[PDB]
Amino acid sequence: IHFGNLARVRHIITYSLSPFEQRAIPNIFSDALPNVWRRFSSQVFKVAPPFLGAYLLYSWGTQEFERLKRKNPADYENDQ
Amino acid sequence: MAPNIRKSHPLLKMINNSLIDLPAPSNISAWWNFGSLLAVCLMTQILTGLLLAMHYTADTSLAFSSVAHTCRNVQYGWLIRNLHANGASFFFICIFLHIGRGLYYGSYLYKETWNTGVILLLTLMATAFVGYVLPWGQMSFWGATVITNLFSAIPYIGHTLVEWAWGGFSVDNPTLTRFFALHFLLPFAIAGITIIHLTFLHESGSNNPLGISSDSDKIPFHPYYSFKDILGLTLMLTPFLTLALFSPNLLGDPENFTPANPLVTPPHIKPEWYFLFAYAILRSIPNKLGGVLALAASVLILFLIPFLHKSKQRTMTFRPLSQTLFWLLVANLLILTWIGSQPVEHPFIIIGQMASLSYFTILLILFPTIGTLENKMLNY
Amino acid sequence: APNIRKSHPLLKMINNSLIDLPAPSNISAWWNFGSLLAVCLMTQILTGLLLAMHYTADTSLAFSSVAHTCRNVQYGWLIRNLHANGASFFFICIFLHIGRGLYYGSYLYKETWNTGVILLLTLMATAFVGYVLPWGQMSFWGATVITNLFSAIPYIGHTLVEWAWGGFSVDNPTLTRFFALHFLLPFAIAGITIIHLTFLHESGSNNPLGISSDSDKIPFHPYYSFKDILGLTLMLTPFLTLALFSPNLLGDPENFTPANPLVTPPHIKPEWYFLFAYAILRSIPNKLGGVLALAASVLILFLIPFLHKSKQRTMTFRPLSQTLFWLLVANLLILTWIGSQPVEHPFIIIGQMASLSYFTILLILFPTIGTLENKMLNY
Amino acid sequence: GELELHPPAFPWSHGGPLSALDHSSVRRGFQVYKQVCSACHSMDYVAFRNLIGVTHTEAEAKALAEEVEVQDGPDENGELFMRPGKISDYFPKPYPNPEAARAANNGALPPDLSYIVNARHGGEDYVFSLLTGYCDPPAGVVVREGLHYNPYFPGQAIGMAPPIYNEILEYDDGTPATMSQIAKDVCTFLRWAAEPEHDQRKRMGLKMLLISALLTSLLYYMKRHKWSVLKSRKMAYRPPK
Amino acid sequence: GELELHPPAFPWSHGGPLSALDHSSVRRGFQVYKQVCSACHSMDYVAFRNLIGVTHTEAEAKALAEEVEVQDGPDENGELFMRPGKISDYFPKPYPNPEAARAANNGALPPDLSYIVNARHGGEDYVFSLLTGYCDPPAGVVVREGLHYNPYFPGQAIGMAPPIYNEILEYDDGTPATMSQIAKDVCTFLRWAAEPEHDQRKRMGLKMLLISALLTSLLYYMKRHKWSVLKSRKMAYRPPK
Amino acid sequence: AAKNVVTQFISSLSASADVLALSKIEIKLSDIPEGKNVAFKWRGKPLFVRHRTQAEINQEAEVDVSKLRDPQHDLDRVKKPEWVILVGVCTHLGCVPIANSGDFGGYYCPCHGSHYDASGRIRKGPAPYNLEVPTYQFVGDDLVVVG
Ligand code: HEC
Ligand code: HEC
Ligand code: HEM
Ligand code: HEM
Ligand code: HEM
Ligand code: HEM
Ligand SMILES: CO/N=C(/C(=O)OC)c1ccccc1CO/N=C(/C)c1cccc(C(F)(F)F)c1
Ligand SMILES: CO/N=C(/C(=O)OC)c1ccccc1CO/N=C(/C)c1cccc(C(F)(F)F)c1
Ligand SMILES: CCCCCCCCO[C@@H]1O[C@H](CO)[C@@H](O)[C@H](O)[C@H]1O
Ligand SMILES: CCCCCCCCO[C@@H]1O[C@H](CO)[C@@H](O)[C@H](O)[C@H]1O
Ligand code: FES
Repeated sequence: IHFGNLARVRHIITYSLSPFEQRAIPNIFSDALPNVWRRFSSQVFKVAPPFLGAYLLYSWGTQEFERLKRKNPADYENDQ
Repeated sequence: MAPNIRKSHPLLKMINNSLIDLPAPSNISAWWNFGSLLAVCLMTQILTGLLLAMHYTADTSLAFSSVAHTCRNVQYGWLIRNLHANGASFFFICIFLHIGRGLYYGSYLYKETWNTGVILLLTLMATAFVGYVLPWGQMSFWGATVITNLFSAIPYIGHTLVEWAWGGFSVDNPTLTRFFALHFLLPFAIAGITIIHLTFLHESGSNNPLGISSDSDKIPFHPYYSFKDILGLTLMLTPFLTLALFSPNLLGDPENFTPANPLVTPPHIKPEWYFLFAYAILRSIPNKLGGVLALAASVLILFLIPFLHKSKQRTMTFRPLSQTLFWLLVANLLILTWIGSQPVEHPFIIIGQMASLSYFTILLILFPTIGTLENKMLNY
Repeated sequence: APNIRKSHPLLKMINNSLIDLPAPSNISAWWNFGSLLAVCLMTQILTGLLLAMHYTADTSLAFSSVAHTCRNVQYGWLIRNLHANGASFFFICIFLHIGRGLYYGSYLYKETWNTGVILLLTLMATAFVGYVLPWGQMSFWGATVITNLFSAIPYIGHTLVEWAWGGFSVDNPTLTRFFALHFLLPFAIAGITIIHLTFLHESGSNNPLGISSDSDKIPFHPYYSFKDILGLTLMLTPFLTLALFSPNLLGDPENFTPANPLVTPPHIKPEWYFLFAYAILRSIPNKLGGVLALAASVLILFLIPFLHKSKQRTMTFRPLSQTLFWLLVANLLILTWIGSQPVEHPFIIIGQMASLSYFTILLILFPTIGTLENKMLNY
Repeated sequence: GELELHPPAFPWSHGGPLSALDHSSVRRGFQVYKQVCSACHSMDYVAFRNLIGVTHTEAEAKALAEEVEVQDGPDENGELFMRPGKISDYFPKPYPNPEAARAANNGALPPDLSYIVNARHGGEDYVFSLLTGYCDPPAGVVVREGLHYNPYFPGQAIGMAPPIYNEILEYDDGTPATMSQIAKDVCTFLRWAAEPEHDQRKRMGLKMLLISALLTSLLYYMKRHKWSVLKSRKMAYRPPK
Repeated sequence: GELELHPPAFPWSHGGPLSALDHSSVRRGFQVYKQVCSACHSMDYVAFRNLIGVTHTEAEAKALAEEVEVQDGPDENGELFMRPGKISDYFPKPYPNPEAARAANNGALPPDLSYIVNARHGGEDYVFSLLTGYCDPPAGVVVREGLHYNPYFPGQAIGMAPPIYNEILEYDDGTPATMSQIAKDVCTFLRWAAEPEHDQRKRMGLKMLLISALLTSLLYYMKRHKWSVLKSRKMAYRPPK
Repeated sequence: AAKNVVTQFISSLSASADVLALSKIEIKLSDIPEGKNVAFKWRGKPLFVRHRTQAEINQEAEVDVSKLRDPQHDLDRVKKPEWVILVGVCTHLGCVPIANSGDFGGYYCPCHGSHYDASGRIRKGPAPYNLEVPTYQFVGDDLVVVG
């Protein structure tokens, strides 16, 4: 028994419609998308940064590792 | 007894109190979809596992070919094999998102649900480790060797424990047969422990993304979440199948298409992606013993999370400093994963230790610290 | 809650089923078999795993892998003995557990009873597939004889069978799937055993007088934990005595010979615990009829709850039923005996008599005598 | 020392997720293997029957298998003996054991090709680059006697002499047997030997996608439908105030 | 053809539940097998090292194994070759396979003796009665050529010619090699070959019994102790009445 | 989706390709000399294919064994004339009869007697039934496909 012992609640009214009276995916352009954008916007500067930093470190380290495989002509300039 | 037989019956009652009339927060997001996927994932591994087991032969002289016979002769054996190998990855991707969700939302404050969780992870890793050895390819053998040799580094009881585990002086047939038994067995322990996991969980009920009591607004698990979860299942299941059907070997090592040979060490002994982060930490501490402890600590560290919560709020939803720290940590993990797949050389070596160090720092020092700091910024 | 034994979500479970669990004060030694069955199960699984770690499911290595285990593995010979003989301890216990239930009307707890029937069926399947693993002569032929029975089912006959073997006869593909099944089923048994005990706890234990024991209940611990531990050592002694002094007493020497599909042993007969059913099988000369008879010999247990006519629960105060009960028990020893005998006179006729009386006693006589006894009590 | 040349990506006709193997090419590839590679390379996991319905006729496969003598037995006196091959036999091994194989290749061991394209990074692009990539070592590099220079092989000194050259064989389908044509065919064949399921796998992939697209949309609507009740729900706080 | 003679129960020195094998008898039995039976009978599950500490010295066992040439390999050129035996080798097989074995015994197959005494009802009593039970067929019974009459063998026509006779060998321990003495020794040896754990098994049985006796008594007292509370309990019905 | 996945997993349990590859054997009738019996390996057990000369559909096809131990009527389950195809396994204890001897010119099981005529029927012996006759066909006379 977990329904009926949860919380003391007073004076709240709620209104809901059957699913058959309403649309499944309403106002995609007037409400949905705007909010999607809103949600993306509010988070991008928190998430993106470290991932971007990760990428850099990755690129550096990958290129630096290949550069060290190449040869330095300065080791053969007096090998005649 | 009672009006409807869904509540009176000693079994249906159980099914009802955990999958139908079960009170769930009205606002839990897609991040809460991973528990069910993990369960389904587990049932699937067990199912495909059994089907593979019925055509496998645990013997060094027949293992490799028994798997090949399965893929080449058994009706759809090739499909089952693919689903099982790739399913292991679906399992870990899911388990890592499950954990992430927990860290970000303070689910760990449900201490017992959390600790059993850590145990599920450990058991899952052992399962995949022993499973990987069964095909007896090159990476099967050498991965088994590399990891098990780490224990001969433990003081005094070292060499013993190892030769006991192998059942001889090296990874050989006796090791293979006991590994099959373990692999067959552990999944059942996972199923068992999963029940305990959900049992503790039901004591409190689910947490939610705002981290405040949801007693004021609960909805029945069915149809809300049964539908949400079934949807979540197909959404994940698509990329899974796409990978398994269009790029079967994307995640595997070609080195495993070669029968194990103890007289030829592969150039780059590295694990499946889901172990790379740990392999990186292992190799960060040059010193057999220290690395082993570091590896161990990299996962056991999860048992401390409940004791490092300093915030006055449960989730990180309203804690921007913690949020970045959180994504820093995530990126930290991709880096370790990446270092794990690289040879042990400059600059990967230094980068590796940086990542290993920041990993432990973020969980042990920064998270608790920033949490306290945030408490002050709320004038608390 | 004051003590952590009741509040804790797990200890609470351990406490409500093994410590503060209300048990009748008068249950006898016949109630000791449930716990033995459990312990027996834990033991089979344990020794099983230990054997599995040295076994190789392949027709070309099975036999010798078992031999390698007995000859090279430290105490492998002991583990092998305990596992093989443990299977018998398991059945002896399960048969007494069932007997106790029939005699005391425990079957009136319908769900506890039905899950119980399911445990028995699963246990048999487990032992059947297990027996095949060593791949000796009786291993192979027993597998052959029984699985061939299903080709007798019209239509889905040859299909179901060739599907089960994974080929055209019992061969390697059969052996490997049987190993997986053998490894797996015990875990289903453990699972179902939990359901068994869950239904059971709804009512609590019945008792030998068949009347409500609410007036006198005692905590499972220490009364029964001690009684049960004692019962464990009492049974465990003969078990070990047999396994350590007469290891091969119950086994067929024919299984010390690698299976050979080109040599039919003279007398293909099962381990003792299947003999009664093997007798009933052969009682009906007609592949299909015999198979149904075999099936019915065990499925019949699902009907017991519906054939109770007595106004009293147990047989404690029903002397007519008591003799009928022992008649039945003897009926079973007879079938067991016929099962181990070749199919010839006089064993053949005796066999059908025994098979026929078996079903009659459970289907016709028990319910009838029960009704008769009700009248003799002026009820 | 850690330098290595990575092959390029050729546009195989079986590379697209929905594109099957060109079976005509696989058939020629088999010929190459049978007449050239099978001399030193074993392909233990494939049997003649496997060709049936893929690249050959049942009659054709039965003839191919009979061209081979296999060792069966023991007989009555416990003796081994020869017999003509059946479609259930696997392609014949060039050598009894690896020791004998190296013995005949300068201590080098030609590996079984059953899974070669999956046992090597680069797959067919690698095997193709290798076969057609032999050339003289660059300055400063010396290949020890017995080895041949190949830039695509790690270490660049391979123990396999260039196996193929123009017209080294004739395709009985009338295709111009140039060196690169041959390599292309045998590589396609190797792909098939590594994964016979290749075509069925992709045909399945197609079905998985369509059903996945259909079922996912359907379930999305249903989830939305049910949740609409909560999504559009409105509430108000009305205290006796 | 119906009717069978069941052997009698001889009083073996290893028959008592607490009586080990007479190792001196086992040692001689080994000699019999090695010098007589091993000519046609394989004993695949026993190795020379198994003798060490049971019937032979380590030095003795090493010598015994070296009297045998075993086939090892392959070598460098992938060739098989001979080598002197080690204690890790198993008793040599008389024939390559069963076909060859039958071929040399008139289509009869002498079975491996590793588990013979457990693969036959009667065990050593059976094997012993058989070895010493050859005799002429009774009236009305004709033994087909190649077979020998033995009342103890089912069908009574065995394919094994009487293997042993007085002095067929000499025990180097100085025991009088009579026919029955030999059979007795080889049978004792066969028991050991079937179950090397024999002695340890019984030594354990002894310990199991003592502990079982002790522990059961102790637990009985404890059960009784606790239950005394209920056993001696007295009750009364006292209604206000 | 379910129907397919279940079908696939279910069929993974039936005979695999290597096994089906030994499912049946095709024997060439036009290469089996008269009177001379030839045995091939089929499903691990011997497969008998004898070419009846002239004195076989007569000498051992006119027999007058009133009470037969097995209702053997060639018009019931057989086919070809000079062709007899049996499963070379005695129905007593799984032994393989021999065509050289055979008290009734057919086959002889050197295990417990069991004499089988030229049609492969139990005559003098302990074995109950007659050597089993397996499925076959002649969609190509100069060839037969047993299994
Ligand atoms: C004369 C025997 C012989 C012939 C003929 C031959 N090979 Fe090889 N092959 C070898 C040897 C030897 C090696 C071992 C090379 C080494 O490891 O140094 C080898 C190795 C290979 C390798 C690569 C090994 C690696 O590690 O990457 C491939 C792939 C290969 N062969 C393909 C073929 C193909 C395809 C053909 C037929 C067109 C062929 N071979 C014909 C001798 C031969
Ligand atoms: C010339 C080879 C040869 C020798 C030497 C020989 N045997 Fe045998 N043995 C056989 C043959 C042949 C058979 C098979 C008999 C049959 O099945 O008809 C046989 C069978 C047996 C059997 C019993 C088979 C059964 O079905 O019961 C035993 C036991 C046995 N031998 C013991 C011995 C022992 C002990 C010795 C040494 C004292 C020995 N044999 C020496 C040839 C020999
Ligand atoms: C085989 C592995 C696992 C299974 C099958 C599993 C399953 C579940 C399920 C079904 C839920 C409820 C739905 C949800 O919130 O996702 C759940 C919740 C949870 N699990 Fe797991 N879990 C697994 C592993 C773990 C791990 C590794 C951890 C942590 C280290 C963990 C921590 C939790 C916690 C803390 C919750 C609470 C969620 C909340 O905040 O509401 N689980 N798990
Ligand atoms: C917790 C679920 C499981 C996990 C995470 C898991 C993981 C693995 C992994 C990683 C492999 C190696 C795959 C490869 O690359 O070839 C494997 C192989 C195997 N697993 Fe599992 N497995 C699980 C459960 C099972 C179970 C329950 C069984 C059967 C009782 C099973 C039977 C096998 C067999 C026979 C193989 C060998 C064949 C092969 O390599 O494909 N698995 N498993
Ligand atoms: C692996 C098999 C089984 C296990 C582990 C098991 C376990 C138990 C346990 C622990 C109990 C409580 C103690 C007792 O009364 O013995 C019990 C009770 C019972 N079991 Fe089983 N059982 C098994 C098989 C069966 C079978 C085969 C039947 C019937 C066909 C059965 C019928 C019952 C019933 C009806 C009771 C009620 C006892 C009473 O009258 O109080 N069980 N069982
Ligand atoms: C319900 C419990 C079990 C029963 C009733 C049972 C029964 C049997 C039986 C009758 C045999 C044949 C013994 C012989 O004569 O050699 C057998 C063999 C075997 N069982 Fe079990 N078994 C059980 C559980 C298990 C489990 C859980 C495993 C391991 C996962 C296992 C592994 C084996 C193995 C490897 C053998 C082969 C070696 C041998 O024959 O001694 N068994 N089992
Ligand atoms: C038997 O080896 N299985 C490997 C694998 O990839 O299976 C998916 C593997 C492969 C290459 C290197 C190391 C490993 C071994 O795993 N590596 C690590 C580093 C590890 C890390 C933490 C825990 C565990 C364990 F034991 F599973 F619990 C293992
Ligand atoms: C694989 O065969 N295992 C045998 C055995 O003794 O295992 C312990 C055996 C041995 C000889 C003859 C028949 C049997 C088969 O068992 N016989 C019968 C007659 C039987 C009867 C009822 C149920 C079952 C089953 F299927 F396990 F469920 C089996
Ligand atoms: C998300 C659910 C995806 C289920 C997709 C089921 C499609 C599998 O369909 C498969 O296609 C193969 C190729 O034609 C056939 O050979 C198989 O028999 C068939 O089952
Ligand atoms: C009912 C409880 C029975 C337990 C009996 C324990 C006896 C096992 O004792 C064993 O005896 C062997 C032979 O001497 C030794 O080699 C073993 O090391 C020893 O553990
Ligand atoms: S098996 Fe043929 S006569 Fe007995």
